[PDB]
Amino acid sequence: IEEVVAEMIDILAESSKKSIEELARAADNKTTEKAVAEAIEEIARLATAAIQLIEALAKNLASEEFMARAISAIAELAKKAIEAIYRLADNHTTDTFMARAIAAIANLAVTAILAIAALASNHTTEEFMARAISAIAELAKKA
Amino acid sequence: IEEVVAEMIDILAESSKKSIEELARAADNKTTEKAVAEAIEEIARLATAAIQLIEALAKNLASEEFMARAISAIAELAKKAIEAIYRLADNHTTDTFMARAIAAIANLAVTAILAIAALASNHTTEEFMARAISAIAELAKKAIEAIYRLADNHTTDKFMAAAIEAIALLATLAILAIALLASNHTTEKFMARAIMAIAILAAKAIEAIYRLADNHTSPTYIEKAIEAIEKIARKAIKAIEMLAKNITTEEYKEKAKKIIDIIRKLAKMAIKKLEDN
Amino acid sequence: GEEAELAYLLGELAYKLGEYRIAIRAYRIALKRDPNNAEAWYNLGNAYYKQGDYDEAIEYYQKALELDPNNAEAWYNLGNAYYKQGDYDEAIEYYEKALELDPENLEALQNLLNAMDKQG
Amino acid sequence: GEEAELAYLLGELAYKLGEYRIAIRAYRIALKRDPNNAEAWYNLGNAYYKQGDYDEAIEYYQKALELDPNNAEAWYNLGNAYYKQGDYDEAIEYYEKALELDPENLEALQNLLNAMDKQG
Amino acid sequence: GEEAELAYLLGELAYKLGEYRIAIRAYRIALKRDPNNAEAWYNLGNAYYKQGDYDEAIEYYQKALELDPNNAEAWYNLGNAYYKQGDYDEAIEYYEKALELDPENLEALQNLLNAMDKQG
Repeated sequence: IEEVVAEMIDILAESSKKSIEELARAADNKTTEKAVAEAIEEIARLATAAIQLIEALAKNLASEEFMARAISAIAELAKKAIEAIYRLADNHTTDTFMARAIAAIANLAVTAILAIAALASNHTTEEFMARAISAIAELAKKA
Repeated sequence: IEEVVAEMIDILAESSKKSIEELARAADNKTTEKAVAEAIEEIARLATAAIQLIEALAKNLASEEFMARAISAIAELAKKAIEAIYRLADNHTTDTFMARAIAAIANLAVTAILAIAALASNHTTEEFMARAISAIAELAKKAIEAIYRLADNHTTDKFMAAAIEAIALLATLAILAIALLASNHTTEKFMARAIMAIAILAAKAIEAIYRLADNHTSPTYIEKAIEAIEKIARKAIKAIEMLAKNITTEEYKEKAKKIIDIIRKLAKMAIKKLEDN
Repeated sequence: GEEAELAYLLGELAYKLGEYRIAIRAYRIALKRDPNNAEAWYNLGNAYYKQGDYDEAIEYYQKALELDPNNAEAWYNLGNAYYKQGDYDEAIEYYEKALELDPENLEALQNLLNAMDKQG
Repeated sequence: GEEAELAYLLGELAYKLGEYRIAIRAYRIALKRDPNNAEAWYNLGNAYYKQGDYDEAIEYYQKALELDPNNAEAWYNLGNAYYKQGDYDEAIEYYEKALELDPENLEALQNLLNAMDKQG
Repeated sequence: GEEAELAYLLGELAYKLGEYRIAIRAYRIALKRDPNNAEAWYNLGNAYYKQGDYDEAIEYYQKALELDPNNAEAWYNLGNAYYKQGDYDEAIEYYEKALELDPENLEALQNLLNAMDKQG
């Protein structure tokens, strides 16, 4: 059963990751400021939703090794969303929609961190806790 | 008390349903591509929110008859949101904002299915589980066909790409959601029904994917469609096997095996035809 | 005999052109004159199938198949007629037979599974 | 007889498909073999009507009607053939008869009035 | 006989509608019953011509022409069948004959010259 839940998580995570990459490419393939703004908002929106869906299922993963996978999935999505936003915003510069990029990164970082902490709050192994801590710190540092 | 919670759910559901209908009308009453895009995004956003609010309250419905009502409300909202999006997108065509329509349908289908599964995971009656399974399959089937049809009315481009992936993802998730709920069944009669629900959905997902690559005779999509078909069949079968393993009666064990072989054969034929194109 | 050949040809032409009622009348003649023409039994069954006359389609498909058991299409259509009438057990058996003869008939396979679901 | 049935069917098929000349030839056969088939007399008359062969259409419509006096359509078409030939008195009588049999035939009624005007 | 007339008519109808295979089968019957119908020999040859069955088309065109030497169209089509088979000497002779009967057949004339070039 845990595999079923975890599999749904891996599936959702892969889908989101890919959609994020596609949006980022579209924003660089396109020539307008809005293409960048749209990908930033959609990347952040999709990443947020993906994370929330994962938490929603991840909460049923009584066994820690699967929870660890769920945390990783969240962190990876958050990292890709952040990097994608960063790249588009950094390439774009010109002070246009840059505030959105900053806010989006921060919002994603918050969402991901709290989601991780929320799942992490339900387990007992010390190493796991350390991994959750590491993931949070990693995301915060990158953001 | 359950009535109070359920009433809040019925209230929210009616409100959302109506707002969805109003947005859809506005998009058809209006003359621009953006009117369609806005209704699609708002319908999906509102439907998503409504479903989430319902789950949030529905989780307190300890008594199953109310939970069943909550599931129905979610499914109905999802269906209306999907149909509304479909109609606007299908009427619109012209390859404009059509990717949004496909994604919106898929996203709603996922949201609704997982929400249903989440509520469903908390009850015990077998019939209820079967109803939850049915609702999931219903939503998945409608979403798949809506997506399929939209891609045919756009013609090739990237819409069929989106459709192939969306269908495969949706079907896979729906199957697993079914398998998960189904894992709590107590008898072969019900486990077998879950198996069949999976098999039917898998077959439909495969046919839709097959048809999109086939009717465009397009090598790009022949390759993607084949991979998607194989993926669906493998997962559908594994889900079936997981459930099949809990069947202790030969009549049903044999039925499950026949179903598995059928899925595999169907998938293989679809693949062969696409390869030949 | 020449009468049978003309009856057959008229039936076949009307059939192809969609005038199934005409084809039925002509095939009844062709078969009255020559009861062993499996093709007429088959096309007759199809002409009825096309009109929603499923009981007739079943009878005639069965005759065509007794004369020619390898007619996969007839087995398929037989299964379809049973399916349409709600007799899924029979539809299931005939879809399987059509598939043994023609494993490439995806629609029969898909319909087999659907019939299995409806029969339960 | 089978010959009559085939003749009838060929006539009917050709007729439906617009090959009225063919239909005429086939119906002559059908009637030679079986003179009582009012339907062939009627369709024969129509096949001629369609070609502008109004005298023939009249003869055959009359035969069809002697066999079946309730064929409102034949009465109507009979009236039309007379009308086309300028015999309004006859067209008038036949339009009225078609209408007695079928009061809903607006075109016959309209044509009745037009014939009345042309006859004066 | 009535049998020949029905066979002829069925052949002709199928022929007109493009179902040449059907027409062939019907014309074989029409001719078996009545070997002197030049029209059936001719249409039979055309029905085969249409299928790429040039040797058959030649045989049947020759029969039609023996019965009716003035059928310019048959001479033309005979020449075309020979042409298609690479026998330009024969195509040339038949195009010339079709032209003697019908000097207005530009296509036969053009084909005559083309055949002359291919024969060398």
